[PDB]
Amino acid sequence: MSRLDKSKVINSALELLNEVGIEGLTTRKLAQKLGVEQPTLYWHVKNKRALLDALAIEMLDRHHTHFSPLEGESWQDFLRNNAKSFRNALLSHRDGAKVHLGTRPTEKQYETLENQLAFLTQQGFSLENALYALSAVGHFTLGSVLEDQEHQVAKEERETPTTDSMPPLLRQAIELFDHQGAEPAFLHGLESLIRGFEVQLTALLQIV
Amino acid sequence: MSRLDKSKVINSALELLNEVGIEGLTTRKLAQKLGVEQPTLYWHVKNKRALLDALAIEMLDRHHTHFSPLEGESWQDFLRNNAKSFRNALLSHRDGAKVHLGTRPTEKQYETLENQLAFLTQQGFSLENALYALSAVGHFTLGSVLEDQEHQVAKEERETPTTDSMPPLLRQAIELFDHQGAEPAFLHGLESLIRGFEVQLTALLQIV
Amino acid sequence: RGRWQVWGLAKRC
Amino acid sequence: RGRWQVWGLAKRC
Repeated sequence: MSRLDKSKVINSALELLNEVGIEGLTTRKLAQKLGVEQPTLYWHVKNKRALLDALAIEMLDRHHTHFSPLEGESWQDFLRNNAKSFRNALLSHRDGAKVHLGTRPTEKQYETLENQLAFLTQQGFSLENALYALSAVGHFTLGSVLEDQEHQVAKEERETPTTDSMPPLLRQAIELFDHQGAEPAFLHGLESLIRGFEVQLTALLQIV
Repeated sequence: MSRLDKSKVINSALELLNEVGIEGLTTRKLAQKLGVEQPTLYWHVKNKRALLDALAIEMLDRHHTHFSPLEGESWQDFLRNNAKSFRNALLSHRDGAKVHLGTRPTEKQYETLENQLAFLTQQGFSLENALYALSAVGHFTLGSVLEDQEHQVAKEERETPTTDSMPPLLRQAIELFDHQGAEPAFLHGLESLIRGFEVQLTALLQIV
Repeated sequence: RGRWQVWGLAKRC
Repeated sequence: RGRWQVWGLAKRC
């Protein structure tokens, strides 16, 4: 209970998560890793679900640090930096995005939602459009990360066809994604969404 | 083996999937539902993983019917209709999107990828931008559906705070999403992405 | 219905 | 690395 300080159980869980993925993670494997009996760990942590909720929240604490607008930030810059920040959280551990999936939102998060809307609307968005914008940026980001993370968890047993059986376009696509990874695609898409809203908001009174 | 025709095992699995979700789905529960011994079912279906691959593909066969460009369709219309179609597939069964997650792509799908690129590039996209566009529309769509589907699988035990403890913006947001559901947000975001690429492609030789 | 959408959004903050 | 991205994209067809 130094061994079982909340912050040490959290760190152990994170390291386990990286070792075995969300699949493998069990309260049992945590008990062995910490070197304690299962009922001792059960006093602190009821089940796999309660443990994930804590992992989800921790990841967001450490890394999702741009969750509100900086003093006189434009809404475009805010949306962009908030999406990047949320993404750094999801990526910070193996299966980050699945861990995040289905965990309840905390009270401070609701409050943050509220401010995020106050801000956007004070920049001239209708409430409808503010919600559509935060929603789209979030889906896009979440979707980016599940795919990227599904890769190296499917990397183990399955494999791709060899690079040289491919039709020639697909073959240049491999070269290209080899060189850049996935960050540039994410950034490009983020930037297209934000541009598309910009054309949206410039609509204001009429047709586009 | 009328009871165990491939198409009857598939339909049974789909119905089971709706009853218990991806979590609950086991080859064992399938054996009981079909009324056969587990080793008889095991002759046809090796494991949970092989079964999901078949469910993923079936869903896409039945519903993802707009996977290539219609005779003289514009690329905007194509992107839009393809995203909608992929989405109808994911939504067609409980946990559709998770089922889809990690399943290998079939040979015809690679071939379809290739045509989709041939088309976009023949409409004046660079190969880089064609890939960024298909990628963003896909992430966004996948992300939309996991969230929408996570809801009614978390609906069971957990509940939201009551509508009347909310700050007033959040409270109008509830009204609004009550009335429209989630389709309109998806359509709006799809349409913003596509607009954002449009500003992209109009760049062509210069700065935007 | 509406309560769950706002739940989704609040989750990303 | 590249092989997996195209795998992702092909999956959605």
